[PDB]
Amino acid sequence: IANQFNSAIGKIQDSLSSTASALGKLQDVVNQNAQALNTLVKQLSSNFGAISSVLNDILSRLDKVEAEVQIDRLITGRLQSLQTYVTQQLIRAAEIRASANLAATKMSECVLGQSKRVDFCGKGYHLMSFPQSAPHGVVFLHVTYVPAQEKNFTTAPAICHDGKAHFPREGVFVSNGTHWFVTQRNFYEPQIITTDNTFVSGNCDVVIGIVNNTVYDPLQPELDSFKEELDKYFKNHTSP
Amino acid sequence: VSMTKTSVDCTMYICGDSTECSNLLLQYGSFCTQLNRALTGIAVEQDKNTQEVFAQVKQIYKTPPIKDFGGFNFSQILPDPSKPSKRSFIEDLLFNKVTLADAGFIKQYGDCLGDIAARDLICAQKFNGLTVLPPLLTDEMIAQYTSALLAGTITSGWTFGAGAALQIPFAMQMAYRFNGIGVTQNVLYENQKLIANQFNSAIGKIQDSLSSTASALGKLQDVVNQNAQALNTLVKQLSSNFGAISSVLNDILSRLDKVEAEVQIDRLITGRLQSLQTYVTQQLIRAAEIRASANLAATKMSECVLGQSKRVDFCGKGYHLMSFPQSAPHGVVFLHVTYV
Amino acid sequence: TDNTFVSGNCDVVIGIVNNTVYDPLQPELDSFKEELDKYFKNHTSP
Amino acid sequence: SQSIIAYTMSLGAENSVAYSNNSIAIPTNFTISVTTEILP
Ligand SMILES: *[C@@H]1O[C@H](CO)[C@@H](O[C@@H]2O[C@H](CO)[C@@H](O[C@H]3O[C@H](CO)[C@@H](O)[C@H](O)[C@@H]3O)[C@H](O)[C@H]2NC(C)=O)[C@H](O)[C@H]1NC(C)=O
Ligand SMILES: *[C@@H]1O[C@H](CO[C@@H]2O[C@@H](C)[C@@H](O)[C@@H](O)[C@@H]2O)[C@@H](O[C@@H]2O[C@H](CO)[C@@H](O)[C@H](O)[C@H]2NC(C)=O)[C@H](O)[C@H]1NC(C)=O
Ligand SMILES: *[C@@H]1O[C@H](CO)[C@@H](O[C@@H]2O[C@H](CO)[C@@H](O)[C@H](O)[C@H]2NC(C)=O)[C@H](O)[C@H]1NC(C)=O
Ligand SMILES: *[C@@H]1O[C@H](CO)[C@@H](O[C@@H]2O[C@H](CO)[C@@H](O)[C@H](O)[C@H]2NC(C)=O)[C@H](O)[C@H]1NC(C)=O
Ligand SMILES: *[C@@H]1O[C@H](CO)[C@@H](O[C@@H]2O[C@H](CO)[C@@H](O)[C@H](O)[C@H]2NC(C)=O)[C@H](O)[C@H]1NC(C)=O
Ligand SMILES: *[C@@H]1O[C@H](CO)[C@@H](O[C@@H]2O[C@H](CO)[C@@H](O)[C@H](O)[C@H]2NC(C)=O)[C@H](O)[C@H]1NC(C)=O
Ligand SMILES: *[C@@H]1O[C@H](CO)[C@@H](O[C@@H]2O[C@H](CO)[C@@H](O)[C@H](O)[C@H]2NC(C)=O)[C@H](O)[C@H]1NC(C)=O
Ligand SMILES: *[C@@H]1O[C@H](CO)[C@@H](O)[C@H](O)[C@H]1NC(C)=O
Ligand SMILES: *[C@@H]1O[C@H](CO)[C@@H](O)[C@H](O)[C@H]1NC(C)=O
Ligand SMILES: *[C@@H]1O[C@H](CO)[C@@H](O)[C@H](O)[C@H]1NC(C)=O
Ligand SMILES: *[C@@H]1O[C@H](CO)[C@@H](O)[C@H](O)[C@H]1NC(C)=O
Repeated sequence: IANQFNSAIGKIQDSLSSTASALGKLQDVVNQNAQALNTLVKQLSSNFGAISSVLNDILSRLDKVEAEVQIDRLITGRLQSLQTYVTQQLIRAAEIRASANLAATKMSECVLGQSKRVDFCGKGYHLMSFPQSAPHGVVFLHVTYVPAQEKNFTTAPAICHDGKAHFPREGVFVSNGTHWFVTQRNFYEPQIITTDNTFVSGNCDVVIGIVNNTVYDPLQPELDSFKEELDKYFKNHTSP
Repeated sequence: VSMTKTSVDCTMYICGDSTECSNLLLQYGSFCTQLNRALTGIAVEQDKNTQEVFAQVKQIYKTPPIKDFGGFNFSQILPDPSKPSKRSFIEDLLFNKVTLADAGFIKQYGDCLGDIAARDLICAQKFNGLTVLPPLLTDEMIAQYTSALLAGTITSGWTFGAGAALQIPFAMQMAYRFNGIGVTQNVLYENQKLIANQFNSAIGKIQDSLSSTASALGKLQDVVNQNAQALNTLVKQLSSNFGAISSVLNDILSRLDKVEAEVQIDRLITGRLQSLQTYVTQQLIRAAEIRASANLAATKMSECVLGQSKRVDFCGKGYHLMSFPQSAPHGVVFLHVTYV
Repeated sequence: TDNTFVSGNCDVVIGIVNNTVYDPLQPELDSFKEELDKYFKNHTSP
Repeated sequence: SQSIIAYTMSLGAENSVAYSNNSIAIPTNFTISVTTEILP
C-alpha cells in the first residue's frame, strides 16, 4: 500500500512534467481575464462615429462647440465598453466564486476529512486528499482505494443449518465451488461461517434463494473438549 | 442540464444584406466579435454540462437479456429495442411532455419558404441571422449513456463507479442498501415479494402520473420557453425605429443619400447593438443558472445513481436506497427509490 | 449479553430501569451441569 | 497519408455485465490510485 502510493505520486510528477493541457482550467481563467483587458484596450482605437479615435486629435482641431459633438460619441462608446467589461467580469466572477466554494468544500470534506460521497474526491473509494497550491487555484491529490482483481463466486442471501436462517453480520456469503465462506464486501478474505460471523432471523421457508450449509458454533468444541475433561475424570474415579 | 445553443450573425442582425451599414458598424470595432465569442462560450459549455452529467461511465454497460432481478421489474425504465431511438418507456413519455423548438437539425428552404415560412417563427429568426446549433450528443447518445448507468446500477450496484463493474444479485444489492439506511438485511429477504411489488407499483405510479398530467416537466419547459421568448424578443427589436425615419434599413437607403442615411443608420446600429448586448447579457446570466443546475445534476448522478446517499432529502424525501437516471429534452430525470 | 454492552452501574444513568439480561452461554452451561450431574448419579451404582 | 476524418463518436467500450441471480464478483486485490483535480 505504501509502494502503490509512492509509485502513484511518482506518476503525478511524470504527468505534470510531460503534458501541456492538464492545468487548462487555470490557464483558461488567466486567458479570459487577459483577453478581456486586451479587448478593452483595443476598443480605445474605435471611432464610434467621431472624426478620430484619438481624443487629443479632436481637441487639436476643433473648438468647444464642434468638439463636444465628437467627444460625446467617444464618451458614449467608451462607457458602453467599460459597462460591457464590468458586466462580463461580474458574470465571470460568479463562475470563480462557485469554483472557490467548491474548492473550499473539497478542502473541508476531502482534506480535513474522509468523504463517503461517491466520486466527489476522485473516481474510487476515498482514502484521503492532499492540497497543493497553483497560480489562481488549488490542486487536490485525491488518494482512492480502487478494487482491482475480481474473481466470480457463487453466493447466497442466507444459510440454513438448524431450521433457522443465518445472515452475515458484516460481509456476504460466497462459495468457491465446494465450501461456503463469509467475507467482507470490498476485499476477498474468506472465513469459516460461524455463529460469530452471522446473525439469525426466522426459519428457512421465508427466504428466496437460501441454501444448506453447516454454521460452526465456536463455543461447541470449547464445551465438547470440556466433556472429554469431564468423562476422563469420570473413568479415572471408577478405580479406587 | 443544458439549453439551446444560439449563435448570432451580428452583422446580419444589425445590417441585413447592406454594405453601407456594415461599413458604419465597423466604427464600433470589436463588439460583433465580442458577442459571437461570448455566445460561443455559452454554446461550448452546453456540451460540457451534458457531458459532466451523463458521461460518468467510459464503458457502455449492457443488461443481461434474461431479467432475473428477484421480482423488481425495470422493463418500464430500461431501453425498448423495438423503437427507432432505443430509449426506455418512461423516457418516451418525458420526450413528449417537453415540446422543443429547432434542435439544429437541417433546413432546406422547401420547408422554410412557401407554406412553412409564414407561421413559423424559426424562419423569421434565421432570416435575421439568429441561428440555433445542435447539441454534441444526440438524444440517442444520451439514451445510451442513461442505459449504461441503469444497466450498471441494477447489475453491479455502486461498484461500477468506484472501479471495474462487479456483478451482484439485485436482491443481494438491496440487502446492502438496507444496511446503508441502518435497517438489517433480513428485513429485505423476509419481505422481498412485498418490496418488489411496492417498487413495481411505485414505477406504475410514475408511468400513470407522466401519462396523466400536462405540467410535470415544468422546470424543463420553462427553459425552452425562456430561450424561445428571448429569440422572439430579439427578433421584435428589429421592428423598432430607435428614432430613425423607419425601422427598415432598405427604406432608409432607397430614400436618403450617402450623408442623410449615416445619421439614420447609426440610430438603428446603436439600438440594434444594445438589443444584442441585452440578449447576450441575459443569455450569459441564464447560462449560469443552467450551469448550476447541471453541476447539481452531475452531483445527483454521482451520489444517488453511482452510489447510495446518506445525505438527508438530497435524493428525494426518505431514506435513500438508489436512483435511476432517465433523460429528457435539455435535462435529466432521477427516479429516486426511498425507504419510507 | 450479545445484543448489549456493559458500562458502569445504575447510579449514573438518568431513567435506567430494572430487567434481566439473558446470557445465552448460561443455560448452555446449566444443561452441561445436568450432563455432569447424571454421570455422578450413575457413578453411585458401581 | 494523414487526412481529416469525420465519424460518429464512440461513447465507450461495450460491456455486457456477467450477472446471475447467485453470482457475485469480489476483488482479491486493490490498486491505490492518486488522481490530481485542479480547481480555479
Ligand atoms: C474451497 O476451499 C477449501 C478451503 O481452502 C478447499 O478445501 C481444502 O483443501 C486443502 C488442500 O488444497 C485441504 O488441505 C489439507 O489436506 C489434507 C487433509 O487431510 C492434509 O493432508 C493437508 O496437509 C492439508 O492440511 C483442506 O483440508 C481443505 N479444507 C477443507 C475445509 O476441507 C477446497 O478444495 C476449495 N474448493 C475449490 C472448488 O477450490
Ligand atoms: C465472470 O463470469 C462470467 C460468466 O460467469 C461464468 O461463466 C462461465 C464461463 C463459467 O466460469 C461459469 O462457472 C460462470 O457462470 C464471464 O462472462 C464470460 O466472458 C467471456 C469472455 O471473457 C464470454 O465469452 C462469455 O460469454 C461470458 N459468459 C457469460 C455467461 O456471460 C466473465 O468473463 C467472468 N469474469 C472473469 C474476470 O473471469
Ligand atoms: C435443506 O435441508 C432440508 C432438511 O434436510 C431439506 O428439507 C428436506 O427435504 C426432503 C426432500 O423433500 C424432505 O424429505 C425432508 O423431510 C425435508 N426436511 C426439511 C427440514 O425440510 C431441504 O430440501 C434442503 N434444501 C436444499 C436446497 O438442499
Ligand atoms: C414487468 O412488467 C411489464 C409491464 O410493465 C410486463 O410486461 C407485460 O407482460 C404482459 C404479459 O406477458 C403483456 O401482456 C404486456 O403487454 C407486457 N407489457 C409490455 C409493455 O411489454 C412484464 O411481463 C413484467 N415482468 C415480469 C417478470 O413479471
Ligand atoms: C436534401 O435534398 C434532397 C433533394 O435533393 C432530399 O432528398 C429527397 O428526399 C425526399 C424524402 O425522402 C424524397 O421524397 C425525394 O425524392 C428526395 N430527392 C432526392 C433528389 O434525393 C433530402 O431529403 C434532403 N435532405 C435534408 C436533410 O433535407
Ligand atoms: C432496581 O433494583 C434494585 C435492586 O433490586 C433496587 O435497589 C434496591 O432498592 C430497595 C428499596 O429502596 C433497597 O431496600 C435495596 O437495598 C436496593 N438494592 C440495592 C442493591 O441497592 C432499585 O430500587 C430498583 N429500581 C427500580 C426503578 O425498580
Ligand atoms: C496485488 O497486486 C499487486 C500489484 O499492485 C501485486 O504486487 C506485485 O507482485 C508481483 C509478484 O506477484 C511483483 O512482480 C510486482 O512487482 C508487485 N508490485 C508491487 C507494486 O510490489 C501483489 O503481489 C498482489 N497481491 C496478491 C495477494 O495478489
Ligand atoms: C435463479 O435462476 C435460475 C435459472 O438461471 C433458476 O433455475 C432458479 O430457480 C433461480 N433461483 C433463484 C433463487 O432465484
Ligand atoms: C486419577 O486421580 C488421582 C487422584 O485421586 C490422581 O492422582 C491420578 O493422577 C489420576 N490419574 C489419571 C490417569 O487421571
Ligand atoms: C419523566 O416524567 C415524569 C412526569 O411525567 C416524571 O415523574 C419522571 O420522574 C420522569 N422520568 C425521567 C427518567 O425523567
Ligand atoms: C450408566 O452408565 C452405563 C455404562 O457404564 C450405561 O450403560 C447406562 O445406560 C448409564 N445409565 C445412566 C442412568 O446414566
